[PDB]
Amino acid sequence: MTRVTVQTAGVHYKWQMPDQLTQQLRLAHDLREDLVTLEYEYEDAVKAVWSSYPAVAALEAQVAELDERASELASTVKEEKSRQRTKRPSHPAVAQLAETRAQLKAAKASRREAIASVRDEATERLRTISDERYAAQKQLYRDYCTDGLLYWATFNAVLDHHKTAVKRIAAHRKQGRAAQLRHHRWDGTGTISVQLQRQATDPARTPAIIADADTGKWRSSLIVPWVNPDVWDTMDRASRRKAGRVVIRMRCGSSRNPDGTKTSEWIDVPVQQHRMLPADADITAAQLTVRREGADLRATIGITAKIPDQGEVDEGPTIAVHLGWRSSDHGTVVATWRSTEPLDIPETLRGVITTQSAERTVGSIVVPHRIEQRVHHHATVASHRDLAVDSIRDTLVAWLTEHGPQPHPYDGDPITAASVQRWKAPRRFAWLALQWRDTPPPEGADIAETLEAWRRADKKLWLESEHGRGRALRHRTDLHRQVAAYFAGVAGRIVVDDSDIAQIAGTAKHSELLTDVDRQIARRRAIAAPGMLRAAIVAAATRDEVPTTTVSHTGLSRVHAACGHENPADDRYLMQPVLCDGCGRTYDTDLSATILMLQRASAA
RNA sequence: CAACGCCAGCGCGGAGGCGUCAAAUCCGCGACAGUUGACCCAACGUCGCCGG
DNA sequence: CGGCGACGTTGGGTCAACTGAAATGTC
DNA sequence: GACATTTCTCAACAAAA
Repeated sequence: MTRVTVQTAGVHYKWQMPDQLTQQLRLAHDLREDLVTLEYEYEDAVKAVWSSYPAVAALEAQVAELDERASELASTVKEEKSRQRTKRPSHPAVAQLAETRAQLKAAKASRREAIASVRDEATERLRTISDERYAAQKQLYRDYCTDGLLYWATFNAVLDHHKTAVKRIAAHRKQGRAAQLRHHRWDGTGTISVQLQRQATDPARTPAIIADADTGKWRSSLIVPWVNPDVWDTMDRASRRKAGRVVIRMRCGSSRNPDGTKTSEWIDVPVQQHRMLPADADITAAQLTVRREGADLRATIGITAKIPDQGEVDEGPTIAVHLGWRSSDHGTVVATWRSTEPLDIPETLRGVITTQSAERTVGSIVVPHRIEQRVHHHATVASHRDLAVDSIRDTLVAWLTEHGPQPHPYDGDPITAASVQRWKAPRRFAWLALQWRDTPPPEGADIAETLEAWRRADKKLWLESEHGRGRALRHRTDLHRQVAAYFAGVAGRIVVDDSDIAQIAGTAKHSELLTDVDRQIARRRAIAAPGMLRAAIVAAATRDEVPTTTVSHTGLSRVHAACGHENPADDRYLMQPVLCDGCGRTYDTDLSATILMLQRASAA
């Protein structure tokens, strides 16, 4: 009942998404954008109420002056970086910018302290602004739900997700980091929701109750076919394939009657099921998420449920997994592991999980070299796509300047040689090619033929690139989850450090390395995705109730476990092995990190 | 011709098809907790500065 | 040609909050 | 009255540009 899971079923690809589903997705999108605009108009009001007090106004003026000076100096140092191919300008502007940034930071802290001091005096005004936002959200509910064909479950899902997002943005900006809500362009993707409410004195929302299409207490919302997993797992793969092809009925939301009223509307999505929830689970909700890859729009419906815990374990080795992104002969070495007891690696994972020695107590995890090649092919083909888009932009501009401006078929802004010359995305060229293939403009036959030829070629290349790279990335994640499943299956405890890979990626610009080498390293880290491997290991260990421990990452790479000495940062950590200063031994950083990891785990 | 992508969730492997205004599904194995937003990075195209 | 940077578009990698039900007003 | 929908809200403090 603590442990939440999500059972995902994959909607049939031949399913033509009904107009109701797309209208609901668009309503959810528009609602999110309206909430974003409400947040912008709330931040403006709160900034104004802060600026009302004169002390904060003076501090903000000082901050603005320092901002202007710092912007000038930063432009200067960027110019110097361009002039001196060094990434470290060596100009007086560098020290000037450092001092100006420190003074600006102190000014911002002074303003923040003044705000904190004056907060209690402005408590009523802040409360009123918050009340205005909340009442605007209630009116948004009435606009979209009471009168607006958006199912209240989708509205509540979007509003709860947005409120969580604004809470996390406020928390991020409490720590002093850039964080602000952004808009997104409608893409045909999104999610709709159904909340199954269980009041007091109601039966548990078990899969058998939900599957009961005739008398189930939640027929009006959701109907998910269900086989008992005891029966389900026994049968063949083909039998499960055929028996999982079932329709799920969701409550999509209202539709507008010609008389001006609403009529409830359900969708019957034909989904392929592969796995069933436990008969003890409480089905909390359901979501139909529409995602896009290439030109293709796919859909998956996930039934969220709460499962009881099956009891912790205490029989197995302790395993320490230390993350990395070192290139190697066989592939990126994502992580190195070491165990207190020897491990028998399954033959299917022989390449992926490698052991250094016959003791088999220490080894590494290797992303295959083929995944890297299959991801690099995407860049190879995006080169062709963008060259082709540039060529068709040239042709369109040439034809337009020969034959003058052409009226838009139905677009508000007429297409002209200038606007086409300023078009960037291939979306616009595809849209024009579609609009013109049917109804070419005056003397537009040749240009429409070329436009459609380009759009055919580009769509083919787009599908191939996006699908190839997506399949390669999901193969990588499949390998990550195979490794995580193995470890959570054998391990009695799993040791992971709390090393924020997000910070590692962000601060890589200060690497004192050539930016090309920084970009090679960051591309490798992205392709191997160590943070995904660690998250998978932690998740698999949590599901199987295998205990996990987190050790501080401070000193893991520098400190030599045998030496006990923290080597300096310029000890050639990029290459291996690294020479310890304390004893002059060429120790390996990965093995030492794992050893200190196990030590710090046991000490805790 | 191949390669690449698609063909009842996802990945790997095999058979048979389709070439995007398309098609067609079938079989074995493994894993599977997902939605959101924020941030960062990368790729690609065009360009600028400096240097060989 | 390579080092440094701008612009724009497109998409992925990391980290984390969350996964509810009482009250109310209909048919 | 059994069922579907409305409702509830705790809060500031962001960076390069």
